[PDB]
Amino acid sequence: KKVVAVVKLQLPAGKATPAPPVGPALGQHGANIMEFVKAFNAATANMGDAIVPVEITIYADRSFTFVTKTPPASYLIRKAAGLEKGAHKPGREKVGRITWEQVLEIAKQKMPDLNTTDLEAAARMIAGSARSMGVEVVG
Amino acid sequence: MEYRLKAYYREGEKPSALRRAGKLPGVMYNRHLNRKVYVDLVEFDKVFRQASIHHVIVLELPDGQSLPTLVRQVNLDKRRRRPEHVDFFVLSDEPVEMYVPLRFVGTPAGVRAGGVLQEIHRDILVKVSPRNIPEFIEVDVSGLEIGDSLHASDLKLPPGVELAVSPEETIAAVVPPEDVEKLAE
Amino acid sequence: SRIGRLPIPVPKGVSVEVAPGRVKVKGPKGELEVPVSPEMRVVVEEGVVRVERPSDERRHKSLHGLTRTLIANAVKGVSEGYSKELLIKGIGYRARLVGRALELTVGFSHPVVVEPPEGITFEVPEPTRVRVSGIDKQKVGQVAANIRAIRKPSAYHEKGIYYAGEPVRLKPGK
Amino acid sequence: MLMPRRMKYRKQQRGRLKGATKGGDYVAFGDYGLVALEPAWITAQQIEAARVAMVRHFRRGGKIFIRIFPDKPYTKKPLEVRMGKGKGNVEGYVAVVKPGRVMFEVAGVTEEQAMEALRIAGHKLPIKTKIVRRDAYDEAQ
Amino acid sequence: MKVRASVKRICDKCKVIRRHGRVYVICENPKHKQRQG
Amino acid sequence: KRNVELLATLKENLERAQGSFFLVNYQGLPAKETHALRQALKQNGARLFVAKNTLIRLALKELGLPELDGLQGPSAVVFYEDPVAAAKTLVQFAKSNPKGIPQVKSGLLQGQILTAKDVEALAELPTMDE
Amino acid sequence: YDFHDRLKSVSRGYASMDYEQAGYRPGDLVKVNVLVHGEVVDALTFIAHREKAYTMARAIVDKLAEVIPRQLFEVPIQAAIGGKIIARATVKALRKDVLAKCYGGDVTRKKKLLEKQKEGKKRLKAIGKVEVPQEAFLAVLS
RNA sequence: AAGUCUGGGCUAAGUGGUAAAGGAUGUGGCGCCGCGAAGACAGCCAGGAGGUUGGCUUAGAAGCAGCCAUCCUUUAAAGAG
Ligand SMILES: [Mg+2]
Ligand SMILES: [Mg+2]
Ligand SMILES: [Mg+2]
Ligand SMILES: [Mg+2]
Ligand SMILES: [Mg+2]
Ligand SMILES: [Mg+2]
Ligand SMILES: [Mg+2]
Ligand SMILES: [Mg+2]
Ligand SMILES: [Mg+2]
Ligand SMILES: [Mg+2]
Ligand SMILES: [Mg+2]
Ligand SMILES: [Mg+2]
Ligand SMILES: [Mg+2]
Ligand SMILES: [Mg+2]
Ligand SMILES: [Mg+2]
Ligand SMILES: [Mg+2]
Ligand SMILES: [Zn+2]
Repeated sequence: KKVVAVVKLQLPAGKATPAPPVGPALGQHGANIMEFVKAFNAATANMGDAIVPVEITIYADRSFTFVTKTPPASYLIRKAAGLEKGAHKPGREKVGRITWEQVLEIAKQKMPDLNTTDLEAAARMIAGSARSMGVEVVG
Repeated sequence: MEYRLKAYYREGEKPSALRRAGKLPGVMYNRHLNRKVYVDLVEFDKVFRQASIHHVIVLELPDGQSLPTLVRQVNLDKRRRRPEHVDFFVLSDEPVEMYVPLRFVGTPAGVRAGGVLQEIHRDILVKVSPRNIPEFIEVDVSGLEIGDSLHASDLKLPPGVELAVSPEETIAAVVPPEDVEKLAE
Repeated sequence: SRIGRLPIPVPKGVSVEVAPGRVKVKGPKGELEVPVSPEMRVVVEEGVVRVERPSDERRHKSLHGLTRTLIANAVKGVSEGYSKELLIKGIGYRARLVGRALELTVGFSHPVVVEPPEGITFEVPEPTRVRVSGIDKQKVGQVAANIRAIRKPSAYHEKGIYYAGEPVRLKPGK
Repeated sequence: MLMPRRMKYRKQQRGRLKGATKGGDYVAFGDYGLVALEPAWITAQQIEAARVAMVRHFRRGGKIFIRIFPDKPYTKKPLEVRMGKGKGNVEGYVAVVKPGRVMFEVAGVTEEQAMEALRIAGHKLPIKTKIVRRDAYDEAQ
Repeated sequence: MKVRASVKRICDKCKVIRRHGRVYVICENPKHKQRQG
Repeated sequence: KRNVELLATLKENLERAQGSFFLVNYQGLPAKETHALRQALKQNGARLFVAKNTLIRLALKELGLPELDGLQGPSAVVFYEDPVAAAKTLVQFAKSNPKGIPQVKSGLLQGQILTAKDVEALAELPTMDE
Repeated sequence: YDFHDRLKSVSRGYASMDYEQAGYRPGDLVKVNVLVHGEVVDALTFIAHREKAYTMARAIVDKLAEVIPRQLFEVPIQAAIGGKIIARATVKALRKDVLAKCYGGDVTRKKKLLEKQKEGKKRLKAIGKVEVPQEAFLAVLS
């Protein structure tokens, strides 16, 4: 018999253990916490990994609801350069890379998100995700 | 680019007394003329901070005899760090040795590591005609690691515009950039 | 910018006599008196007061505001009137009005006897609210600050006498 | 800490601290100088104290140009010994600094950064100081 | 209350008053409270 | 110095790309619930001109240098001026009068309206929607 | 240690713990030795985490100085494990006396009495076996 | 003994009537650039938002321990702070 919610978190893809903060407010839920790894890692066994956010809400008779989003621009590029970790010291240190199209095919994956309906605007932010970790873009 | 400044002639007046009234002693000269002149401090400060010894300060002499001069040297009061007295070279037409600013166009590869671009010369020396005063002159610093040296012998050179100083002259380096990680030794 | 150069209303009906050095400011709630710099010029007009300064020298320019607001303050106080209410947080803590005087029961082996002065009115509505009110503005602000400092707030516990709606920030005990 | 790698004469006469600088009254390497306002003897360890505080402050980055060098031996007598009996023995080095002397010069550093480095450095020092930025006068020199 | 030759501002919330001869520093954070002495 | 040249070369360029603009007092919603009655003000029309949102007496004095009959229905209070003539308005101003009305405490009450080139009133621009 | 006065003072005295449960560890054991004058003291020897042990070590020696009654030489207190040193404590000696009767003041007579003392603040160090009687309720209790 | 002299400034510390690094909304005066009828500065009332934890790091660093680096749609604007 605990009140309703409006929860704001930021949980990863795959690593779904009851370990916090899937708890400190998600117990104010009686949260069906294993419903994540199933409903979420089913549609999102198509991306792979990465922090896909989640807005869960509890109600009167102790149950939840959510519709998650998409994995980082720091993930979809890490697989497309053979990279687990970035580069330790970006801007000068390049490990792997991505082409003008390999950056375009990524905006393709995260377009139902941001704000711009452009492929010219979206991939810039993706191209902005480039230097951010040190991965070079081939001219 | 080129400027204008309002020189007044001066005679036996006591330098220190001009100075007292915010005025700054000087004297303009060349092959032909050499005449005792003074100019206002603040006027000249503004003009000079802007003009330096690269461009052409034109002189509004007190008789419509306007003259095209270059600042050959400013003499500073060593102590309280103010200028004391200028020289004004009057330009003719035979080519004149003087100083043209340098444009280090680009960011080096040395920084883009941590380095420091040490600009040895912020200007160079060249005999050129007063027609062609290339008020900037650029350099390819962009391709520069640390331990990298640039010499005057590179350097584009406009029309045209002869290097006064011997080509082996060094003008640029990128240098190691301190480190607390050093030091402790 | 600027404050002495600012119209003082005289909402009917409120007198504003001028004698040497001091003004007077009369009204329904009462009557006053305000010390003024003899080198400050007072102006009663068509039912609107305003005052003027000889110069722009640091003294006058500052003497302006103070003489303005201090006269203005009197007005707005014989007019409506001034007051602060208070807030006895804390458990055991209580206060009942006794006679014309204010009794506090606040943590000490003796409850404590506050008898008001001329012009101060003590109103204890409920157990945990004290209302001090009157025409002398400063006197109020003052007196209300006696009451509070008969047990100022803690830093570890919402507990003690507080101003009418003044914040609480605390630091942790252990 | 700085001191002549070798010399000719072990000790030397004190002299006198008169005039303004004979040279180096203008910023001539970096973009920002610290300049000297009183005259005094600045001691090998002060220069160092001042250098360090700037390096520690820049932490990685910048260059530091130090334009006084300490080559004047500074002599002292042993404690509790009496007058005469000879000249003291060398105890360190100062450099002689006279108003308008550009002592340090930083480069490749943001104006905000420099003036907080050159400011601290000046606290290390025994004299009064003024921070300045390579004018244009200094290029005309 | 600190007391110093160098009173200064510690953060942006510190104000520098000057009462009764002395230069004080006041601030909602009491630790910063100073008196030049 | 230093506009009259800046943006005043923009305030009557995209406010006079036709003749059917309005004025709404847009501010009092959170930047997410304010990039929702505006970001979706491109789905009641074409292009991307919701409320032009800029300065009164830089619109109400851009309403003289464009001579748009002086948009005098309200230029006191908050000023955003619904560029409804750099879009496709009509009763698409209905697609912007149920939005900022049936959400929060009167989310974006309106001000002015120039009907083709005539002053469309205040009490008469509200139910030009329903 | 970490738990009780803390455990609650942390949670405001609510909350609780029970440890029954005895698993074991493959982790790190590091135990530091505490030395007074280099005369390693056994009783004060303590046992902690490698990071914590590193943290504790300052307190031990430093907490030491109030403890050790003075012996005629500069008196080492140090704390350490297996031959490298986590800590330092030094105890002042100073069994000064000697100059206390010179007044004329040849600089050199003043020195002569300290040339015999400099030999004495050495000789006594090499044969110095040093002790501390109780008060260990104090040093290395904490 | 002889001016409570004559005019123009400063000083409010009994400074003058016993000191330094350093600190300071003390009070003055000249010279020079700034934003201001796109209404500036000060209070207010709104907003201060996204890809995004920026990658490295780490036990947690999500603008905000510390190394690197510093991009775009919304737009009236909003720092990889
Ligand atoms: Mg000047
Ligand atoms: Mg010395
Ligand atoms: Mg000597
Ligand atoms: Mg000597
Ligand atoms: Mg001698
Ligand atoms: Mg100093
Ligand atoms: Mg020379
Ligand atoms: Mg300090
Ligand atoms: Mg404050
Ligand atoms: Mg004696
Ligand atoms: Mg007499
Ligand atoms: Mg008189
Ligand atoms: Mg006068
Ligand atoms: Mg006195
Ligand atoms: Mg005195
Ligand atoms: Mg001052
Ligand atoms: Zn503060």
